[PDB]
Amino acid sequence: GIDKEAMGFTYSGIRTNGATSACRRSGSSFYAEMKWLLSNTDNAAFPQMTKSY
Amino acid sequence: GIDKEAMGFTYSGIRTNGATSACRRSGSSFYAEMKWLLSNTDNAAFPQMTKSYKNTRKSPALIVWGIHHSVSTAEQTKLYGSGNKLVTVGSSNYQQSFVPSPGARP
Amino acid sequence: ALTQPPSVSGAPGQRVTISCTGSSSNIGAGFDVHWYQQLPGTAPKLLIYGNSFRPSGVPDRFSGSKSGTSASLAIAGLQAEDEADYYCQSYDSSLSGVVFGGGTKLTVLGQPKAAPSVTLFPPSSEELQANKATLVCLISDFYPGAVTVAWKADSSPVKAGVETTTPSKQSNNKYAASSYLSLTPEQWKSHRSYSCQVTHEGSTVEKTVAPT
Amino acid sequence: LQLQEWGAGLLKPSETLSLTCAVYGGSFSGYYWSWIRQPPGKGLEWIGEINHSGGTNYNPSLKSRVTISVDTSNNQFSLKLSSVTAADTAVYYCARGVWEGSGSDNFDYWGQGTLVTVSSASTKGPSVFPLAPSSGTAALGCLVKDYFPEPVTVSWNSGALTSGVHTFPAVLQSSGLYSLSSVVTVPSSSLGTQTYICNVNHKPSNTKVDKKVEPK
Repeated sequence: GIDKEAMGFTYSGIRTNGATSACRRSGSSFYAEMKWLLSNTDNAAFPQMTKSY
Repeated sequence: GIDKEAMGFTYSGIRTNGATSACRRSGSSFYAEMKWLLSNTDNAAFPQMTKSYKNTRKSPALIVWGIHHSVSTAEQTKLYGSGNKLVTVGSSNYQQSFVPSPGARP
Repeated sequence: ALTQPPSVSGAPGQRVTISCTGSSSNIGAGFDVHWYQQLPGTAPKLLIYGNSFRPSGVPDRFSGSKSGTSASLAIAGLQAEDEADYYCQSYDSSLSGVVFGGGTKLTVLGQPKAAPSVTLFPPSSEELQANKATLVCLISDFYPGAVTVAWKADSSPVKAGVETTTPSKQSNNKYAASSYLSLTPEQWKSHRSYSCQVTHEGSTVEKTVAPT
Repeated sequence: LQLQEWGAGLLKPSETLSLTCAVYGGSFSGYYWSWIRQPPGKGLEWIGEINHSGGTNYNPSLKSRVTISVDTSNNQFSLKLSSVTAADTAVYYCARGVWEGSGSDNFDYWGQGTLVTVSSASTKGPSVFPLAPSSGTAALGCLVKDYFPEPVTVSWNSGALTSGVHTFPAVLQSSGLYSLSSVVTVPSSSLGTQTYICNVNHKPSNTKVDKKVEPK
């Protein structure tokens, strides 16, 4: 079996709510344990980040 | 066992003494059989180079080189100057080209 | 390009924080930030390197960190012997070299907080008749010995001409210092009124003089 | 590991600051060797460094004005700064810098420091102006301005009024000259009748001055 634990990633300056009509959870959703990081507005600059666990 | 032989490389207009404190030999130093190729001064453009070696001996040779992934894009442009970097390696049956991926590792 | 506070208070023991604020080109890159301790009259000694790692001789007290575009030193367990100036240091790529901070002055107990005494003086009538002008800001009776003077023509601050001094022990074992604004007479006449504002821990004393 | 630097002290502008720093207990080529200066007021500036091989790392804002040499043999390394302004008056340290990539990362085992005042001149006398009071009690004083070298006496009425006096410390301005201002607070109702003469005395420049303060 598998027991999960949160790795505690915070984000600032980007969007984290990417979603798709292929992961359909009463609407368009994404993977449960994953976050689809995007940029704030379309074509905006993604800032280089560093996250440890 | 192994027998080493000088590649015979000669460098001009750059720095060949890139070292570190993680490889201690009475203070900072580097790998014994390698050299850390640096720009002649910080942030200066690295001149495109080409060096070559022939294997004159009767047994095959073990050629080992290193691609350096710097902590930050900023550090990369400090050691090797700004702009995209590329290292291509050529032999009779090998041709690969490496692009450094800078970024933080633990 | 490493902006530090000029002063920090503190009672013995209590933890105290020193900011080291930097730009996207010095700490906004992979460049570590280190710290150095300058005791009065002495050379600096190496404090924390590699943003937290302390060398041989540094107590558990000294503890540092780096986050985003800034670093922060922490002195918990303030002894008497911690009276010194602390500097941070890193590498700025825009200057293509190593940069320090302005410095922070560490002051400890025990004479309580003393608000300053500011007496401002406009140019002497005799001096304006030599084609010179000198405004004089006098700062007395404050503790600790750490103040930052700011001059302001009516709204805009004055950058050049200032000749502030290092505070020194009065007889009262308080501190005192003077600041001198050098002005041309037509600069003194062509403004409403010049102000001297001395900044101390929380107090900002704004004395003001005008041409009469 | 000992580290001590010597060389020129006072020098006048447009000259060539030359320093040289000696080491004890270590050896070159392990690390970088740097000169770091500190103005008397505030700040800390890295002017440049060098390794055993003579490989330098210079501050661009001071390049074309700085040259650092290394005496690998004598365990000492030099400093040449070439057209010195008054902005170069500061404390100069030598320090060993930990070689990490290209040039040093931090500095361990700093030197002691030598002061280099770069100002022109000389035994001058003071211009002294009256600090009039305005507008409970008031404050009035004197302004000793552009004198050198210290000290000076700032008596009030030849030594007849100390109660209320506050002589301030001098300020070494960029011109190399000094300046102070001694003030006195006294009752505003008797301002008034009594008269106040400050009698500055400068034995270095032999001069004496007796200027009197009065309101507008």
